[PDB]
Amino acid sequence: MDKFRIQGSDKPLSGEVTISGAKNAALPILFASLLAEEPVEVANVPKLRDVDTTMELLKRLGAEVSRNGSVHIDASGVNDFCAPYDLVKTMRASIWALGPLVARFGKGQVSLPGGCAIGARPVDLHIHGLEQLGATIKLEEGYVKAEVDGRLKGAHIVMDKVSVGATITVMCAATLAEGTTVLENAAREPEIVDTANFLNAIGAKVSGMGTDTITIEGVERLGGGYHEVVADRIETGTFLVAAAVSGGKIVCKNTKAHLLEAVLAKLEEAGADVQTGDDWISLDMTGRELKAVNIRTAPHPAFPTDMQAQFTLLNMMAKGSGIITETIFENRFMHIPELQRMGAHAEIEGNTAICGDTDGLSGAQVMATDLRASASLVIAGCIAKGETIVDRIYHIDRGYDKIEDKLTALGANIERVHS
Ligand SMILES: CC(=O)N[C@H]1[C@@H](OP(=O)(O)OP(=O)(O)OC[C@H]2O[C@@H](n3ccc(=O)[nH]c3=O)[C@H](O)[C@@H]2O)O[C@H](CO)[C@@H](O)[C@@H]1O
Ligand SMILES: *[C@H](C)[C@H](O)P(=O)(O)O
Repeated sequence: MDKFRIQGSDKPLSGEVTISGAKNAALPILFASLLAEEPVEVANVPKLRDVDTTMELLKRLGAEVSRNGSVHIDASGVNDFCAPYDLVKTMRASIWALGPLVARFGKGQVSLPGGCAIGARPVDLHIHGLEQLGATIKLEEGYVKAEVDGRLKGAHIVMDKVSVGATITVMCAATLAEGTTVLENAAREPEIVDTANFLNAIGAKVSGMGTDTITIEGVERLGGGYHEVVADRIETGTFLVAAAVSGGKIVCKNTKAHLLEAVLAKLEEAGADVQTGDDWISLDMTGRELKAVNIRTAPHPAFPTDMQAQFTLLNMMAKGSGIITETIFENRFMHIPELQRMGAHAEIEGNTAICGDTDGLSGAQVMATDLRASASLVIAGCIAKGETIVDRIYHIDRGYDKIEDKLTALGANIERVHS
């Protein structure tokens, strides 16, 4: 059990970071490569334990996989169709294997994900999406088992609710169905756009991505090809917040402002000087007062739930109260009790956190529990007085490529410690 040991400072975090490819685009694209009959190259793939878990599932199902800068997949030989209980419990994104397997091979099993602390996370929309495409699905011994006789069939699918995951499941599966799929009330996240762009690079016909209505005209087989994953907008946001809450200046390279306009506008609302270029974003906080903002999480292009913990920290440190309402995962406030151990002030009322003022943080032992809660704990440790120990940081390594190297380059004192 790795830990982060952090020596806090009042010196601003400043300098440059180079942004990695989006975890949340890399993962679905890797599962979508289960559709592909010829070799695939996915470039700009972050080095994350979820990418490792994905590669290990891909290999288990029969694809030949290897990596470094790119990930290389030869899925021609896929010859197994189960995502085991052990693998799904380590990462629920493995649910994405169900769609391509059933659409390509007419059969697939994926363990049904268990409980998650951040809120109810059912997969009813994924199942119902596949049923509308012609799948027969049953639950048996904790397994979602899907079958179709022959090919899936294009259907008009109106999603009950906006879901990123379920959008990816029906979109990817629709690429191999006979005829046309119209997916209505689709999620508009950039990683949906990136996956659809990847499906097109491999021979699919997906249009409307980035809109509330995606059109997929199915083909018999997908080929292979090349695709460079979009930059991680949430890693981008995270470093920009690091700069803002510490009063520093940072340039995030290999990223793009169009992926996080909501976060950028709020960082300006919070008093930061945000500038952008062709593939960079900079924030300057030097000589500027941090003011609290109100935030309401919602689907893209609104402010992202994946930035909410990071902005709870910002508001906590900023002058003023700041109200954060979570409409996506109504219980994603596990970082708050940990931050309160460091002397942060906030009240939690239902799905609303009201962030107070504090004079400053004070290092303590705190525990990572989910990806973004962790990142906010690491950042707080960098700005607290004294030594913070963040335990169970394997959570962070699921979602960030060597965050401690990138923070070190911005002037942080952070050590990865083993046991
Ligand atoms: C691996 C990955 O890409 N994960 C991201 C993805 O997760 P994920 O794809 O699970 O998130 P969804 O957009 O599907 O979920 C949004 C809401 O819809 C609900 N829901 C979802 C599916 C379903 O079948 N039924 C249902 O009720 C969920 O409980 C949640 O409250 O989008 C989230 C919202 O931006 C991000 O926080 C995650 O980092
Ligand atoms: C729900 C279970 C959370 O996302 P995880 O960090 O446990 O995967």
